[PDB]
Amino acid sequence: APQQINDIVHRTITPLIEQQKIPGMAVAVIYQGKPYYFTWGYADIAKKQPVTQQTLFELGSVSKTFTGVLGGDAIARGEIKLSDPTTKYWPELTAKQWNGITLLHLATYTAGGLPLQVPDEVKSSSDLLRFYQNWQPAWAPGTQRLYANSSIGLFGALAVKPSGLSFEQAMQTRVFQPLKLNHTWINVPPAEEKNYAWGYREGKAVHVSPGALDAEAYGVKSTIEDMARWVQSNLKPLDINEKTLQQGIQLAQSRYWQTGDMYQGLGWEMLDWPVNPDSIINGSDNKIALAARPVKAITPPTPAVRASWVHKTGATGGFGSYVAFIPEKELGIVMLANKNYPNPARVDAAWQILNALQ
Ligand SMILES: *[B]([O])([O])[C]([N]C(=O)[C]C1=[C][C]=[C]S1)C1=[C]C(/[C]=[C]/C([O])=O)=[C][C]=[C]1
Repeated sequence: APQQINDIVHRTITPLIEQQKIPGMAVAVIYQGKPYYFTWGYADIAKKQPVTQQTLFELGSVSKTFTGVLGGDAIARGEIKLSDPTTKYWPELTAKQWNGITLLHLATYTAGGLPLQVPDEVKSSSDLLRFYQNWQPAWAPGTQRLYANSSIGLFGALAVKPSGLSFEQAMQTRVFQPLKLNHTWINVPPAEEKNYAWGYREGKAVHVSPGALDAEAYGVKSTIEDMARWVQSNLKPLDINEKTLQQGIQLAQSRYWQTGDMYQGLGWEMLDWPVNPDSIINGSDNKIALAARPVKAITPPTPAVRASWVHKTGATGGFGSYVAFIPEKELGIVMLANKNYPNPARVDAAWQILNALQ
């Protein structure tokens, strides 16, 4: 790496790892569209396995960006429309609260207060149907944003229905394979387990548990190298040769709703660049990020704005991840850690690094 990149990264991350007690971390900086990698510490404390460029981390909700792009690709293929009623793809959702709830609302957390988590007791396809049938919206559709796995999770399940493929196969075939994300997995194969970091929660080694709509909302595992490649693909979709995929990436960065100075895309969230660091830093904090907030519709949605800080935080019980990029500066960052540490600390470090290089 250029010594400038080396120095800001180390000067920023070293203190972060110390303060937050992070066992292991990988960082990629995308600078003028070239990746630079950094790693520290342990993928597996017990077995003394270091973090490397090949280590798999749980992305947690950064997975929503893949779901949003896969959904965008389905739109581009003419398979679904964001204006379609939810019931078009799940006619068994007959409870009348679903009248007027579209794929758009599901994708963008504006259905009317779908819950943050799908309950644990929901397992089968029939459990899930009952869950959404019984759900009572707090609000009319398209009025309030409440970040929710059960909202975008369902968008992901329904978006792949016309394709005939499982969500995993659609993702593999239409997103991972075309982008050469060859070490990115919904289900980690046995052959790759050697590279799968442990998460650490209270110093216990943990991996994410199976859950309804897990793949769609929080179930991708990836390497810093693949995640650098994901960032490059989203920074410059016009370099992508697969037409519907290029378009899908563009659709996931359109601005559908605004709350405060934040705009909701499909999985990605966006602010105008230059951003006020306090606005993203404090904004990443969980009970701003996870709070009920009125939304203003963007009618019609603004296509991907190049001068944006585009980002997503993600967590599992044992991992904390963050991705942020600025299309107009060909600049981006990925931070993957096997501890779930506070979001503001993530955005703060990312901001310090990208501002220095911008
Ligand atoms: B995201 O990342 O946003 C998501 N994820 C999930 O769900 C996964 C998991 C499992 C276990 C735990 S997590 C979410 C997250 C949250 C939170 C976080 C913290 O706390 O950190 C919530 C919701 C969703």
